[PDB]
Amino acid sequence: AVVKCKPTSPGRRHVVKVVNPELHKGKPFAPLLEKNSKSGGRNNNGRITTRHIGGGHKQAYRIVDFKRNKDGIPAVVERLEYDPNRSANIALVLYKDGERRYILAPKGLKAGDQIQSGVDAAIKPGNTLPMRNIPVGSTVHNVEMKPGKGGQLARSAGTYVQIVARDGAYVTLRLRSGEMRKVEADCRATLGEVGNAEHMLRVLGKAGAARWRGVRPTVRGTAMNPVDHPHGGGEGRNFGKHPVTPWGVQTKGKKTRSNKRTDKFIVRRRS
Amino acid sequence: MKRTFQPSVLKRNRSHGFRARMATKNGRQVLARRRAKGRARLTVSK
RNA sequence: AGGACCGAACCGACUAAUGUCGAAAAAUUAGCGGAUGACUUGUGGCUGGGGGUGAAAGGCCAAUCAAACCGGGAGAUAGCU
RNA sequence: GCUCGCCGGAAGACCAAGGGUUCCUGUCCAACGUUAAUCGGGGCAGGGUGAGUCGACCCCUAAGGCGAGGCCGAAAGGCGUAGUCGAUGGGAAACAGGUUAAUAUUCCUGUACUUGGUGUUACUGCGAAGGGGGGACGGAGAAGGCUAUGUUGGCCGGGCGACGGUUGUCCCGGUUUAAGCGUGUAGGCUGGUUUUCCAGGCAAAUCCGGAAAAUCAAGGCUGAGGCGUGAUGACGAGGCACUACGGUGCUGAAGCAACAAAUGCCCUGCUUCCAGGAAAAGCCUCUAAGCAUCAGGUAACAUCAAAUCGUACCCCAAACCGACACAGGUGGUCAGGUAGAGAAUACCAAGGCGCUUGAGAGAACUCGGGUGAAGGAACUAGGCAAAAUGGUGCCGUAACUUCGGGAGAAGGCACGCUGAUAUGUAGGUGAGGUCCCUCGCGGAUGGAGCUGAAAUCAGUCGAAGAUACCAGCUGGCUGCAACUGUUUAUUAAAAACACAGCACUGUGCAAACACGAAAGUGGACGUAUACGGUGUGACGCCUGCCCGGUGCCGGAAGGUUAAU
RNA sequence: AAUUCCUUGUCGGGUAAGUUCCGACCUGCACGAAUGGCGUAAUGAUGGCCAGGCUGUCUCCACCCGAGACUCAGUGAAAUUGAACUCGCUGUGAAGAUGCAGUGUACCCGCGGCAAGACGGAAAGACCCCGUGAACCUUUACUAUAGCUUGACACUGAACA
RNA sequence: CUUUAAUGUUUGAUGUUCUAACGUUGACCCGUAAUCCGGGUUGCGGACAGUGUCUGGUGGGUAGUUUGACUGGGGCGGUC
RNA sequence: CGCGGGGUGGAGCAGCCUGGUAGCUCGUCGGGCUCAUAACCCGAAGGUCGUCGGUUCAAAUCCGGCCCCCGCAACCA
Ligand SMILES: *C(=O)[C@H](CCSC)NC=O
Repeated sequence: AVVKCKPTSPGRRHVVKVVNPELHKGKPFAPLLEKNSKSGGRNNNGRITTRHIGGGHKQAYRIVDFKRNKDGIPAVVERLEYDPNRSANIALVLYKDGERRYILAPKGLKAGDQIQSGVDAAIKPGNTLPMRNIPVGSTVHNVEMKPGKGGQLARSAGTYVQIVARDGAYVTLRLRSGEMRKVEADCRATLGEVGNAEHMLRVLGKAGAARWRGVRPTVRGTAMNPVDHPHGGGEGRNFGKHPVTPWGVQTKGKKTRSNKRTDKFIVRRRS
Repeated sequence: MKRTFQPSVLKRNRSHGFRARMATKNGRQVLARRRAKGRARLTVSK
């Protein structure tokens, strides 16, 4: 929820947290935990490929189901756990046969509901079925690109895709960004919007928060020396050189989109 | 003041040991230079 | 609870004096700041030369950096001494 | 040998790391030592470093290295799969006492424990490169219960005193004892037992997971410390026998209690918060291919084995790193008494040193300090430096404010000792005995003893009672920056950077971008409430007009236009 | 005003006295809205300023305490250095004389201090200038260029409209 | 001659459809106790994409260099 | 105090570059419309080209001096 904090100390003033008394207070389900080694933006070649990344509280990758292959087997949600990898929340589902497995948590579903998948499966939040068996207009999250690929669209705390057109062997979706793209019909997705929409209002407060969050300080270009950033230079705030990235690449308006292998799928550019 | 050289047998070895040198083309090349000049403390190990 | 307060260990380096062919190629003496954190530290890895790293000074990379060290071009060139 | 002074959260005692014989004995004093030198970390000769249990080696993994094939690349070579290395982590096992010129948890004595080979024997379904459990885990907080250790008392032994008193409720010292085994407590976790079935766990499963029955109530797991035992053994103050007079041979009393109490242990707990907190094997359990006469497995007992390397000394320094016997730097552990909140600080303990030039003289001048008449910033770039303030408790405390502050605002007052209150209080710990008992380390009660705040009252001492060390200077106007923080190692710490927050813009996943001839990685095991780039830099009010020029994006008629 | 040259602008406050400080005046040489504007509690080893306290900073220093400085003993350096029988003065001089001319003055040598000179020691001046020197950095200087992007051919086909 | 006609002829321009090259950082299987790689089935794509030679443009991201002399010191000015 | 540019009816600006020919808006004057003014309409006047001096057939113009006005410079030790 949108909980406010008290200004006892500086830095503690502006803090506002999304604190929920629904999330399981205990440790996670052991058979679904793997270590995830962090590297501060460093590739195999040793260098730093992406800036700003480093530090951060240690994590453990919770394995999640995306493809949700198992179908026709009713399952009940045991509990709602917290995962420091997604902005969403994960639910520790319990299949009828005993195969415990994690899934992304949809909208206000709670620990105890029964959800299933398949093609027989009914139209209810958390349920999964191919979209060609789903009505035009309804909104769906956790959308799959290719049959069997897994589900790669709108799965970040609140995002949700809306089905738009019945194009024969194709279906068309309005993506959260606004862009509208034809995806293959036979793919599968899960009804309802991703929960934790309130994640919008999480305000960190003190700079420190971002540090353990995992991000490092950002240094503006015009403070660097010319020899480092294209902006650089100046006897104190001199400028006027068409803002670019630290690679001379034009920023603040520059279409970099160039695939050509996928123009066939994208109907109308993002709005 | 913390003067530069900090002693470490282990670090010194993996970095400049015989097997460390013998590992790569350049290292093998380096040794060949020492051999002809007739140096005695060829590598530094033990 | 707190990048919360006073304050040793610990880390830091504002001021003053001594030193300035030193006790010492940056310390001592008296005061000083932080001191549960963006903290500090041992051990071991990883990144490398127009390249690395950088809470960015053009600071640092073995007392050496607006382009390191060593060997080699190479007895470079020098209308100057 | 005798006094004296200094450290004592060390200037002490153990280790790593690193040194590499500096250890110890005899012996020499040319050179080394900032002086002499008989001395020495100096030369020379010799001696010294004993391990099934400490550590390494070894089993097993993290970051990361290497990498059969393989993908890729002018060669060289790059990355990476199966694997195989890699501790700073996990995994079996010893404690006490004595002994040397130097070694000891290694040697001797007593007393144990651990992992395997083989065999005898009573028995029994065993079995993986496989499945499951286990290993296996964050920050902060709060006490509860203990021990180290200490204080006091009792006891034992010794003394009665260089100058007044001192058989006394008087003075000095000791008052010690492990691991292991038994015992299973304070306290913590979790409800157990049997039967049937199962689309789950790449196969299989009696194991785990799930679903129902029925059934029983407590079972089981974990776990400090205490009490026995180890131990009618050792240590043991000081005598007794001899002194090579350095020490040695023998001998040997008391050996208990109460309380205070840790940052150590229970606790690789409980509560709680968010930032959501390794891996693998050992170990336990269960099956597959296979083997059933066996083989193997479990338990008792006997026998045998535990290899190899390190082990001396230094280790906050004269031996490491700084060119030196250098005021410097160097991770972890143990850390006593009085006073004190305290690991500050002062004086002391054990233990260790007086810093490897000295002896005088007592001038200016310099350095470190003490004090100063009256005035009290007139000094000066500037109150630079000094002085000054300083503690506990209680009363009391503004403007402005984001309502938390400001605030310890400011400013004051009271603090020693002695007795009484009260032949020591409140409070804490708590034996005897009695009652009970599901019987032991038990449940209540009961209160001796012991320890011991804070306060009031009266008297008294001095100039001064937070007397020493230790220990805020305060207030008002104002610029800049929100704020803790970061930064020019070695003249600049700031108004510079960062920062949460805001805006713009890019990016629909084989993402944009980035490293890279390439493969492949990072981004992200994320997917627009996401990620990158840029610019301002909390919060409050708010953010105007200009598309001429530059740049960016959208457009397509015509002109112009490459290779062909 | 961290911005105002003229300027110590003008008025007022604070002062015996105020080129700084504080509040206003607009005459903004040459502020101004996200290279943000105006405020703002709290914080600051921050800049400026005022008052109180407090004092050797000072008026204007005095005494004492210690470590050197000084003497005796041992050990024992360093920068520097053409040669020296190495005075003042007026002038002269490559234009600032211990050394030249004239004149004055001065017995030979040590010790403890003081720094005016010996254009004193130290570093082939970093400021200035020069060289058809070098080095990095800049852009709508030049010429190329990785990358991005456009088209044609090959990889690369087949049928209809 | 102007620009008209129907049939073949030499090709072009796009638009649709198909698949057999090629892509596949989609599914399952085998090598194989293997998230690498290759092979094989099936799906999605599909002559586009992507790559090589040639070529226009962009291109201080990057590199090599130029940027005069006299001058009552140098710059600015003026000048050759 | 050097360098660049300008000065034109009562006001602000054109034309100056290449010498002959000076224009635009406002302002003024007279008439009309209105009860009167503004507004609006009609018609007309008004210039020494900063001043003096040159070259030329002739100078606002092209050259020079002086005056004024605006802007920039007036730095490095
Ligand atoms: C000029 O300012 C120059 C500066 C010398 S800094 C050593 N002055 C010369 O006298």
